[PDB]
Amino acid sequence: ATKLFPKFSQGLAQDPTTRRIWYGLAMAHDFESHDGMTEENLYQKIFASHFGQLSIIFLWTSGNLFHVAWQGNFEQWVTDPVHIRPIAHAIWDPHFGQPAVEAFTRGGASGPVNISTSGVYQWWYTIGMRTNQDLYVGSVFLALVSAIFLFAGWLHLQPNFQPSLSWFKDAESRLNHHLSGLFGVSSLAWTGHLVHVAIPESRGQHVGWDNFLSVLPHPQGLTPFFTGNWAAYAQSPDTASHVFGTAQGSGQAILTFLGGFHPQTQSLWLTDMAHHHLAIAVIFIVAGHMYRTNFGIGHRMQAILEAHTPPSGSLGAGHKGLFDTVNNSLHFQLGLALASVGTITSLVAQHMYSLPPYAFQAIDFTTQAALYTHHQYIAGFIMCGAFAHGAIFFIRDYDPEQNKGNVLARMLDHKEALISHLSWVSLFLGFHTLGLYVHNDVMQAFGTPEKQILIEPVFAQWIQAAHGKALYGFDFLLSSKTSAAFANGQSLWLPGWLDAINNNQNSLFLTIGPGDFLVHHAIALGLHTTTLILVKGALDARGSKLMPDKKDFGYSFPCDGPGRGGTCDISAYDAFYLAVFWMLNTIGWVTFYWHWKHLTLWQGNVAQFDESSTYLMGWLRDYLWLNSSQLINGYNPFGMNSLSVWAWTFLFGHLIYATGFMFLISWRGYWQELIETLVWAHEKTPLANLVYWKDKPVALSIVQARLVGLAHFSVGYIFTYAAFLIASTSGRF
Amino acid sequence: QAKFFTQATDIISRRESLRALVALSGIAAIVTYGLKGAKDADLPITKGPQTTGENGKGGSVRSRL
Amino acid sequence: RPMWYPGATAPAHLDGSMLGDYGFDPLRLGVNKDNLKWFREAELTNGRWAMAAVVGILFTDAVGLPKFWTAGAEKYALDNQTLALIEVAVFAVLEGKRYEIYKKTGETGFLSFAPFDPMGMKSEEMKLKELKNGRLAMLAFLGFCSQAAVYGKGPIETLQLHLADPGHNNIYTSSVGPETAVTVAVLCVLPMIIEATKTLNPGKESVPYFPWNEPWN
Amino acid sequence: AAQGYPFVPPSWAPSVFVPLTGLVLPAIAMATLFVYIEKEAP
Amino acid sequence: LDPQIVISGSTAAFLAIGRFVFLGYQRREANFDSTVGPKTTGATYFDDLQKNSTIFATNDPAGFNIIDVAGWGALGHAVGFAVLAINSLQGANL
Amino acid sequence: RPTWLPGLNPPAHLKGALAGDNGFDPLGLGQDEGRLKWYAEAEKTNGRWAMMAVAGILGQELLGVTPAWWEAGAKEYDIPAQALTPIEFIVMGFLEIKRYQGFKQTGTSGFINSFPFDPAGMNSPSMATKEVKNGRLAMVAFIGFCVQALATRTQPIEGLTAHLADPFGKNITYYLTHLPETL
Ligand code: CLA
Ligand code: CLA
Ligand code: CLA
Ligand code: CLA
Ligand SMILES: CCCCCCCCCCCCCCCC(=O)OC[C@H](COP(=O)(O)OC[C@@H](O)CO)OC(=O)CCCCCCCCCCCCCCC
Ligand SMILES: CC1=C(/C=C/C(C)=C/C=C/C(C)=C/C=C/C=C(C)/C=C/C=C(C)/C=C/C2=C(C)CCCC2(C)C)C(C)(C)CCC1
Ligand SMILES: CC1=C(/C=C/C(C)=C/C=C/C(C)=C/C=C/C=C(C)/C=C/C=C(C)/C=C/C2=C(C)CCCC2(C)C)C(C)(C)CCC1
Ligand SMILES: CC1=C(C/C=C(\C)CCC[C@H](C)CCC[C@H](C)CCCC(C)C)C(=O)c2ccccc2C1=O
Ligand code: SF4
Repeated sequence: ATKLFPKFSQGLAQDPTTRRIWYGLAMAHDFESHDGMTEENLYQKIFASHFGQLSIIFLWTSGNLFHVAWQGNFEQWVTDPVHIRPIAHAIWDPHFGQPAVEAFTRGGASGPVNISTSGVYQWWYTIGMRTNQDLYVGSVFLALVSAIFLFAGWLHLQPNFQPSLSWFKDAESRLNHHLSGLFGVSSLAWTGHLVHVAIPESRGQHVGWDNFLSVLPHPQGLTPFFTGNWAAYAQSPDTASHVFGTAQGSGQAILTFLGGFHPQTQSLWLTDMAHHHLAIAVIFIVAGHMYRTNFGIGHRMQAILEAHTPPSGSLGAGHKGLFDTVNNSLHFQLGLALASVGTITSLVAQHMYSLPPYAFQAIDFTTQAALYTHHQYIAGFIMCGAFAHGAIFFIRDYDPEQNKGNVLARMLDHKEALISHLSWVSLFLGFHTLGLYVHNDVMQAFGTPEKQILIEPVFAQWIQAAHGKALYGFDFLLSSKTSAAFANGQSLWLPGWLDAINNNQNSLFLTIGPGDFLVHHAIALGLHTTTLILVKGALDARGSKLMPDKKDFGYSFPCDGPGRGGTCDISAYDAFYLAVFWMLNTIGWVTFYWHWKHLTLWQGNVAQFDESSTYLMGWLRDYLWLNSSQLINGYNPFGMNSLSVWAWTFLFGHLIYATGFMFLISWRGYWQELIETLVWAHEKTPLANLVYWKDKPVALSIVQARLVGLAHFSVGYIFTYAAFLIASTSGRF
Repeated sequence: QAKFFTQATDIISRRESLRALVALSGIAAIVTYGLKGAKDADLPITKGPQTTGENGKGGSVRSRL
Repeated sequence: RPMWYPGATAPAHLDGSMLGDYGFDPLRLGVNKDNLKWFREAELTNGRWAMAAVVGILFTDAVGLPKFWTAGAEKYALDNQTLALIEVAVFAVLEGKRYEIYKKTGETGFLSFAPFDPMGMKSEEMKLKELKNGRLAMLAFLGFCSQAAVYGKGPIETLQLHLADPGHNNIYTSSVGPETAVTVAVLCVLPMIIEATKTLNPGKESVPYFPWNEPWN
Repeated sequence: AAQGYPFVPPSWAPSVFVPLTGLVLPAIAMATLFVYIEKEAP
Repeated sequence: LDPQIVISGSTAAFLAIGRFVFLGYQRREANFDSTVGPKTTGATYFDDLQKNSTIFATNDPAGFNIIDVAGWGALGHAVGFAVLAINSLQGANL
Repeated sequence: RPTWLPGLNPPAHLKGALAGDNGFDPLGLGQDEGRLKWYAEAEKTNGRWAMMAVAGILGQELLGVTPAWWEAGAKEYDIPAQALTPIEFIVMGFLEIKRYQGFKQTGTSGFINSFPFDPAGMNSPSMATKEVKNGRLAMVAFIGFCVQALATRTQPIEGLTAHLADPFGKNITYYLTHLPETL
């Protein structure tokens, strides 16, 4: 009777149904809910799982490198990167027909291949990699690093290497070492790579392990550094006539503040990035000397937190008792980490398209689109998980007695105010954004587009003009050629920055108009409603008026029955599940906006967006319908092309999405009765009752239904939009 | 006949032996199919494009390699 | 007893009860006893065939005869399909008597002499010698074929090539040089990892999570 | 490989490893993680 | 510009104001052993990596050990190199 | 005991039991005891290898070897490196698995089966102190050799001769500058 698979749960091992398999699949990493779980064993298993995640990450990078080296065209792409497409990996699909073997033969390859929308070619070309042997060696090294981290994860589960519970709860030392060494010395070493390898390889000089001790990164080697004459490292920068990867217009500098873009690559200067990582390394190394360790100096985070209690009692006890709350709750730490990581992932997405760091990026349009959409959807998911784990903290880890009167309890105290004001902002933004869009749609329908509500975004335009965009005539700070902010930068980044931001062919502070106003307010509605759902599930997580004892039922639980009016989707998990839809819609708006703005920019037809983004029939007609033509013609009765895979994937995502609708609309109770009828049928069918199930068939649980429907929904969303994005960008470019 | 077929299956009448046969046969089959059988079947993925392919036609606008 | 690497600890099923036991079962293929007996017999059968094959190859390469990877292509008194049919017919009955003899004896026999031992030299010292020479000859045939595929030379011709320049004519200067160097280094550092496993868990055995092992028990 | 970089996979590598990874290793994995799921505890 | 002069002077000034000026304040602030108690009471190896295994005794009368020296000299070197670098580009903004 | 800082009391985990104890564990790395035994053996092993290594560098330079000690790998011998490395892995794996099998039991050093090796009867706690001290000196000395020859710079005795010819003009302050002149 009692099974063996959910070793971490005896209640699941004794479950005679198919629910056992699913729930053991989905409760495996909820280590706290494991049977016989100690906090110390919890932290140790987390440490080992982190080692495993690192090993998987490094193996995945090794595989990317290995396949670009083996099946890619990296040695040819470095020759003509503007014209040659990057190969991701080769295709060996026996289901291929000869037309498909012919259609996927791209990039100068010998057979069917996949074109890389990843950007790894530009990245590896920028950091100094020029041959396939470089990538091969890097892949070997990263596989070795992966094996090393796997061994470390095995080792730190062994008896005399299992760290104590307090070693994980040592926050000061971890912070010191992770700011100083993990952030700071890592950035110092990356500066060393750029100064020694990437910059010389951009100047045409080959520097590798064979000769990097024999070549100087600067003609004045380390004399300017130990004498403080640091500006000698910026004397002769790369010219505007410099062609990347060659010595023609080389320059001798290694640490610049030129600002703007390399004109030939439309990318950031490598010397600027070296100086960037040097400055950031210094700053992080001095930041990691802040907290107290075994040497008597430094801060204790408990002191900082318990000292920051405002007078006037405006925050009550302030941050008293918060060090214990953060340090003892892994879900608090995880929510903070996911919040920060998602915010900086969105930062990465927003900055890598405006300030493309990689050479011959921003001319690979598919790569830009894919990277932005990728990192923004990743960020949306991570930011939903941040609040999810904040709610899990409030339920599992929050002690109201040990947080007596501090900011965290003061949150739950006025949570109705927070939620009602987020409700007001969401309601206002939705009402008015949708109303203006519908007004403009009706005006374009009646043939009177001059009656549209076209509110000029003068605040963001004022900001843009403060950065030096002279298109609006505000003449405020850097667009004002008489200001002190402008005068003090002219010896510095500002010439390049102002030549780059006033060039209307890059994505540095694109020209914006009323369509940008409306879609930014839609983006705000999305953010505000997503965080409304998430904050309301995090703050109503420990109870409500409908369910005051909700903390006793856990984070995830189906419902509280049809009593008290009905309690469907009552838990915080259900609030997360409802917020993932609104997050996907928010990031869909974001990436729609990005992709259409940049498709009209890349086509030289910005007027199309500026004239059609003020109403939603322009979005449907001029973005979704117009750009779908090549995509849906990937295969037709008259043959197929390389967009066939994206057409297929388009339909695939639509199908997955619609299947998720099945689990989202249709709920458990229809399917349990259907399955009972099928059980009867199997038990009474001759020649088939010989075969019998070992796990009794049951319909998916309510929580599992929501999970599976949301998963099909999100996977279909993602695959559909990725197919559309790559096929509409790769079809033209 | 019953003797013939009780003796034919004598070696694989245990779970371990049958799974060993299945593993050996399936691994050998897929390996000889990839090495020899796919080319014997004259599969298009083994013949190659037989053309210049979709090489120089990157996009409708930018005809990239 | 000696082990496959110095200071190794044999698994629970390699009790030393069997001959040639050095505690070498890292993939745990022989944790079942019936499987272990069958694998001992298969070890001995592959070893006997490899011994015969090694001496046959050494003979045919010592004298003026075609190379052993081409001998099947030469022309003989019978066509290859008639040879294959006679071989199948003979070995059906031969290996059937051997299979019956394994099911009864647990050991080898030719047809009806359960132990084929006219000259009564069936010690257990002789069983150990059979097993050791058989392992050595299995490696020897693997090497014959491998260094006749890397080069186009026979066993003793490759030996003469090694002896002509031992430092430059060896496996680490061949087409398979780097992969073999790496696998040798990995093998030499492997036992320190295994001894780390034995050290950090004193007297405990770790299941490697394989299908054949049934590692959930 | 000859001299460019050692450990380059052979030309026939995909034809072998795509079936292995997609038909065999999933068969092995699903059979093993089916016996382990339906295995009763003593 | 005499980088030796600049860095020696920065380091000396910072070591002075750490020894003579901000030593009492730093000792008043760094005495956290309070409500804020020790990180660990355990006897594990990983609990000992958080304890002050080595109290850095100093025959300096005011209690100025190699750690106070390291910190104030690090601040001095940083500030001196900042001076040298801002002079390296032969000017300042305003 | 004389400690690494004047007036400093040595930590608790560092008694004068082991050979080269001067109370130097400012990080507190040897506060476990089994790890301290392993680290004692590791100190001895790194020190022995560094002793033989600096001895070999000085005997390579004092004797007439063709290249520098840091260029001896890039040199054609009667055996290529691609074939040298696996032979060395075989031999040194034998030696080191025999040494480790002999540190599990006997908790001490040794060669193959002799733990302690000590053919001659020169064992002594003073001799252990001398071993560990000369090993520390040789470790520091090899890192000196390496950083002192970080690019195509002097050899050890070559650098000592250069410092003795002009001390105030040939030191680290000259060589960290004037590095383009060296390369
Ligand atoms: C650093 C990141 C991080 C970490 C360490 C954790 C860790 C944890 N989370 Mg959190 N979480 C995160 C990020 C993270 N999460 C993010 C980003 C989100 C938002 C998406 C969430 C949302 C979230 C919720 C809502 C819940 C957790 C829960 C949990 C716990 C157990 C989860 C479990 O059993 O896994 C099992 C997970 C799975 C079996 C995966 C499900 C399948 C997903 C949808 C991916 C499927 C991909 C599919 C195969 C693709 C097919 C494509 C193909 C067809 C082409 C564990 C403490 C749970 C918890 O603590 O319960 C109290 C819980 O309820 N997390
Ligand atoms: C197009 C689809 C759609 C639309 C319009 C909305 C609209 C809304 N959702 Mg979302 N939601 C959706 C899909 C959608 N949702 C999906 C698929 C899910 C997953 C289950 C959710 C999950 C969800 C959650 C979890 C939450 C919301 C919230 C909200 C409200 C946010 C405030 C706002 O924008 O007010 C503006 C209002 C609108 C845009 C809709 C009204 C339309 C016009 C302006 C009204 C008048 C029209 C007309 C005169 C009526 C005529 C009637 C009769 C005469 C025929 C709003 C009602 C939040 C909420 O309710 O709190 C405030 C919230 O917490 N939604
Ligand atoms: C595209 C979306 C979608 C899809 C595919 C399905 C699919 C299904 N629904 Mg659902 N349903 C959906 C949306 C969807 N529904 C929505 C939005 C609702 C409204 C709430 C419902 C409400 C609903 C109810 C109320 C009922 C169904 C029923 C059914 C089944 C009838 C068809 C069937 O079994 O044929 C076979 C399966 C298909 C046609 C699905 C596609 C499979 C194709 C052929 C691919 C096969 C893949 C192949 C095996 C390769 C596998 C790959 C391997 C690696 C795994 C099937 C499981 C009925 C049912 O279960 O009883 C029979 C039923 O009573 N559905
Ligand atoms: C006992 C078996 C045996 C013996 C005596 C030899 C002997 C030889 N081999 Mg062969 N070889 C063997 C097994 C063997 N090999 C096997 C199993 C393989 C497959 C991996 C190969 C693959 C192989 C290649 C590809 C090449 C050689 C070469 C050589 C020669 C140089 C040595 C060398 O670099 O190989 C080292 C061999 C290995 C690393 C393979 C493993 C060898 C195992 C560990 C046995 C080691 C010997 C054993 C412990 C004791 C010997 C017993 C006795 C004869 C003294 C030498 C004549 C080279 C040659 O012909 O140069 C001209 C060459 O290019 N061999
Ligand atoms: C080099 C290529 C990659 C090799 C990977 C490793 C190979 C694994 C070889 C397993 C040998 C047999 C195991 C003995 C069996 C054994 O020891 O049982 C152990 C275990 C189940 O244990 P049981 O509970 O049944 O054991 C109880 C009995 O032992 C009696 O006590 O086996 C399994 O879980 C199923 C494994 C199926 C493995 C075979 C899968 C077939 C793969 C081929 C698929 C082909 C598909 C395409 C067809 C055209
Ligand atoms: C639920 C919960 C949770 C979670 C939460 C979350 C998730 C949150 C998030 C949050 C977020 C996500 C936030 C964000 C923020 C942001 C900010 C705050 C920003 C700021 C900015 C600034 C300040 C700026 C400045 C400037 C500018 C303006 C520009 C230029 C430069 C400068 C610097 C001048 C936890 C776990 C905690 C626990 C409790 C519960
Ligand atoms: C005997 C005595 C005396 C005297 C003494 C002395 C003289 C002392 C000194 C001391 C000292 C003299 C100290 C020093 C220290 C230093 C340091 C601690 C440094 C540091 C550094 C660093 C940390 C760096 C950093 C960096 C780099 C690396 C580069 C660039 C960037 C930066 C800057 C950031 C008297 C008469 C008073 C009396 C009493 C007793
Ligand atoms: C279709 C449907 C079913 C019936 C679906 C059954 C019971 C589950 C389907 C299992 C079969 C075997 C198909 C599984 C196919 C997946 C590809 C399996 C992947 C899982 C691996 C990763 C382990 C429900 O039980 C249900 C319950 C509550 C709300 C909505 C629904 C619902 O929409
Ligand atoms: S089963 Fe569904 S409808 Fe019934 S109480 Fe639970 S959530 Fe509500």
